[PDB]
Amino acid sequence: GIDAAQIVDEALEQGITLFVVNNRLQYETSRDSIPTELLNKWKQHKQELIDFLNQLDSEEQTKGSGSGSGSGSGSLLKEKRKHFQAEQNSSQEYLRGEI
Repeated sequence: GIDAAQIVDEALEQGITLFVVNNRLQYETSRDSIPTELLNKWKQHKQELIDFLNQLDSEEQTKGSGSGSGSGSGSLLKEKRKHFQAEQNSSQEYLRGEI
């Protein structure tokens, strides 16, 4: 089939950072976008990564991915408030997704 470690290896060489977080696969990178080459396979083998990587996170019982996803519940009011008062562009080209 395919090894999760191999799919992740390809991500890092492409400059994309994906791993299992909260039982889901997610990617992050600000370069050009995501090359369909790996992306096409990622969605197609999403479960393969979540299944193997889930195990990998448990083998270490530490480290691995963890940050982000802090807030989730929300509405446009979040945007409307920063529209009223804010500063900086704060990472204006970061494209992310969930495999």
